[PDB]
Amino acid sequence: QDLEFTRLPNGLVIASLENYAPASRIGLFIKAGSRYENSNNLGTSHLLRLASSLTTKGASSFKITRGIEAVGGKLSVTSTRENMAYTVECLRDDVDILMEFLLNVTTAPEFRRWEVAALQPQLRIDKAVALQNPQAHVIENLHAAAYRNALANSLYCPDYRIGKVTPVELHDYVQNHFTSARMALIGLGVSHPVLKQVAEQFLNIRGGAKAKYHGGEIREQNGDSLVHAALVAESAAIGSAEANAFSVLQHVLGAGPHVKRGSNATSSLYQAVAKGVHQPFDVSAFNASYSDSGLFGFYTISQAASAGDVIKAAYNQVKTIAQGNLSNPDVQAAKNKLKAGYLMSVESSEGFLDEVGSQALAAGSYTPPSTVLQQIDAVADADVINAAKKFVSGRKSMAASGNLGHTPFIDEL
Amino acid sequence: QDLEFTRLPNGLVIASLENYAPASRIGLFIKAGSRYENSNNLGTSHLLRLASSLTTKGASSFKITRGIEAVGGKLSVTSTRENMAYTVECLRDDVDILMEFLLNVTTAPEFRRWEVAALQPQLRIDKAVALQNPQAHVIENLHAAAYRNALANSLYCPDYRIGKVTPVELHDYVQNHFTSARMALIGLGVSHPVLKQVAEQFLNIRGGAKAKYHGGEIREQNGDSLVHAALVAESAAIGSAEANAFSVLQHVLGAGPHVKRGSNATSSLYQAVAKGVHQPFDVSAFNASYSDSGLFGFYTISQAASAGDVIKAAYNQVKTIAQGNLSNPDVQAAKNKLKAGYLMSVESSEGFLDEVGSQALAAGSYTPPSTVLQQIDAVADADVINAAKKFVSGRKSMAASGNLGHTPFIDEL
Amino acid sequence: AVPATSESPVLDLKRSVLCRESLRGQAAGRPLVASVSLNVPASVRY
Amino acid sequence: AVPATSESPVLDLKRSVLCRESLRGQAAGRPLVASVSLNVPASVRY
Amino acid sequence: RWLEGIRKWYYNAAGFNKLGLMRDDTIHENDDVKEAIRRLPENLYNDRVFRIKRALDLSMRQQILPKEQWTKYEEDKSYLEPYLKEVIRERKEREEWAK
Repeated sequence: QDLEFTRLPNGLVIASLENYAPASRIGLFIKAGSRYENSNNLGTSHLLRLASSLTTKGASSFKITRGIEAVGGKLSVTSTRENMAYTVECLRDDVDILMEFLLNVTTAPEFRRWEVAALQPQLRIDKAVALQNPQAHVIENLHAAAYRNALANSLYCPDYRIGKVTPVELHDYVQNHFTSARMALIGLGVSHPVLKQVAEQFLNIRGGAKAKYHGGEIREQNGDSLVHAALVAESAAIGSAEANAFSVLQHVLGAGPHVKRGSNATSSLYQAVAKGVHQPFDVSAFNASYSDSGLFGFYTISQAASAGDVIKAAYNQVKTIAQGNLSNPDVQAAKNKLKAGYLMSVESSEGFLDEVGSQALAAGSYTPPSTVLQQIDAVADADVINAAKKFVSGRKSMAASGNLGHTPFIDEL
Repeated sequence: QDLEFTRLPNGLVIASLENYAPASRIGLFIKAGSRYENSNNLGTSHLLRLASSLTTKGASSFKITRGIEAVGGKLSVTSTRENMAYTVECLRDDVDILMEFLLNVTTAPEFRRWEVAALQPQLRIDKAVALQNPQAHVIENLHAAAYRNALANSLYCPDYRIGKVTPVELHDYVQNHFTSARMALIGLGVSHPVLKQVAEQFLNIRGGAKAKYHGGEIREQNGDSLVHAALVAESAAIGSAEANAFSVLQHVLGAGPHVKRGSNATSSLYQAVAKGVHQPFDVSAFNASYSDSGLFGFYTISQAASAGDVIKAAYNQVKTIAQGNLSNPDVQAAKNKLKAGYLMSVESSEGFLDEVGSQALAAGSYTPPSTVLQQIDAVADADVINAAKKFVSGRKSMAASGNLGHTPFIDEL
Repeated sequence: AVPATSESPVLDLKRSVLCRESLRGQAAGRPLVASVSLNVPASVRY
Repeated sequence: AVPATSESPVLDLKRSVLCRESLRGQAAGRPLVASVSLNVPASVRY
Repeated sequence: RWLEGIRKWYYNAAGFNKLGLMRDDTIHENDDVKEAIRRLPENLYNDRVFRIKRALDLSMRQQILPKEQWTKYEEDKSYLEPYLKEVIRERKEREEWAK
């Protein structure tokens, strides 16, 4: 069985593979990520992510919870910087029950004053939890450092706005962003014709700047014995061919582990850093890629005293790749990793749904896995060296968290 | 009556004017400001400032409070980035009682584990209060942006360190910084010979890097309808002749108000900004000057939407002063302000003590007011234009707090 | 339906790292993702 | 001995500004100073 | 319709209007009403608070307002209805679901 695809005259995408599995995943993907906040409504999308299961027009707050739980189902809301994704799972017989709830949640939420206000403390709980990961500190700062406006926005609501996201703001955000022109309705274990008909009858809702890279640095001084740090330069927009080159460069340098408790013998960065410094550490290439822009670099985790040595060692490794020290066996291995990584990411029906929806928003239609692998192979050794060269000469953005006494500045590097 | 002066072989300065007033102020000035913290003991000097009146060797925590209050006295601790100043006031008959307490507080504090721990929450109270002033946010950020290390330190203890400043750290800070080579003992309404003898017998205590300017920017997004903002470049070290030029330039541009509810007709900046934008605002030249370095620029307070216009208007005004648009009547008026401002600052016996002690640390001895005025007059029109030129072409540091949607970046200016 | 890989508490001291072998995997390689749910515990991604 | 120019509370909403005439004086012109005492309320300076 | 004559009579006989109360101020606070009150916007709540304060103060003195100040029958808005109706409608849904 293979995927079906429709783009309606109103802009909306329907894509669905009927695979006759017992479970059915449906996802409504919306261009409504953190990037579409401005300085007046910061953290609105964060509250909105928490806010499904508040009362809707066709269903109460109570009914959304009880009705979904009744059939053993799940309703999740997932945000990137660029998209929001509302996902429902269940046993196939109850899809149109979950669908009714999903439509209510996305197309007619009431955002009642007392309910919206009751939800305010949840912003602090959710944020507090997320910011237990030091990766969350650094990546959120990194973007804030790297951009002037859209992508600079954090996924988590700024402290000052907690308790202050209004019902109006939630209504405005939905009314302005949750529209046919910005929506893709994706599904598994459900027929395409019935999805199309739902999208025509219940998801026909009428419509409602570019990310400026800056280059800055943000430094969280906090006295941990470990220093998390990330250094990136402007990369390439997703959809462009150059982006593929960065993805290969990421895997040349080393993009996370393959063996449990392993020493990463093929990772160019890990070995470059491990040559100089033997104490506990981790280093990885970082590659974000967006509609407008992208960030490529590396992330270090090092001892406080060794942060200087680790970052410089990692940066030096990219410089020699940019200078031209790069053989086919490396670029072949890197491709094999990325090729395997992609097919493995669409291996689960969860990740597959995410890629179908993800593509449908950022691009016109579905690119099959076989065509993607061919496009990875299309990256020549020269393209990888150019990506590295771009990084070396590019205006830098940096972020760190830890005891930064020996963490250098951008202009110290 | 005129001032007396002594510098002992051990480095320590004694200066005292016996003026036969009924009140007597004594100040022990120590090179122990926030700058002498490193990344491991941040906020130690803040706790140390809160920590006088904890138990000493010769007097209990109880006795310091009761004994001083008994004679209607006062004990204050004042910190800049470079110095700490321990000051006692009383009626003349009780000077040697307050002196005994002052010596105990500074030369032998016990910093008992239970007392030091009990004091920890006071860091949050004191900080919280101070940070009610938005000037405190911006100036503390401005320095953190402008410097790599010493002067970058905030006077208020970073959140992560509150509850974590140890007794050892307090002992270390005192032992390493509270020394004869770093101390000046200043006084009014007390004889010089008896001060000298106290300093020889009780203040003979044996001894125990340079500020790198960086140029950065820090942006507090907080949704106020007003935006506080400061933009500075590296100035000149206090003690150097160039510093005097900046002080004159400050008063040419406009350094705060002279008339109540007045429109500041002689302030170059205020009129430059008021030409373009008429809604509520304030603008002033900012001039800090330190042993190693200095910051010169301006501070704006503007409506959120008008922040761009106000900062650019203010910056433009300095550019025309740097280009050469500056007459004698302006430079004469500016000198008259600064000359008057200085003599008025030493008008109170509080401010006089502060200048005697302040000079004694940063320089060798006391410069009389008449010599200072002559040095202000020594600033030529050309020196003012050079200071302005230095600011325009200098690497910039910026800080802001507010709804920064229309506040530009450094590289937008 | 299924509980997450990790139960989340606020105000709970965090798990330590003392070696290379436990610290690898942690260096972030792709941008953040955030999920909240009805059934599954909230968690952020690289 | 003498009480300060302003009594300081924590958790107390701050005083508003609605005009030019009350807002002037506020733009910082010199570096911060911090005093704490036994008798006088803590206050920071430009 | 035809009983509107009696409704208007009863209103004045009942006489809560003489204390400057609206009908919904006189509702006995059960669990639903508590929730309805809790959901009122700042303006409607503070009015309620004052009207009652005023009535209680009058009751304390065993006095009434001037006749001009009495709540007119026609001007008695049913301010609590939309909140209370929904509070009840909600609970009945939970009570249904529980069976």
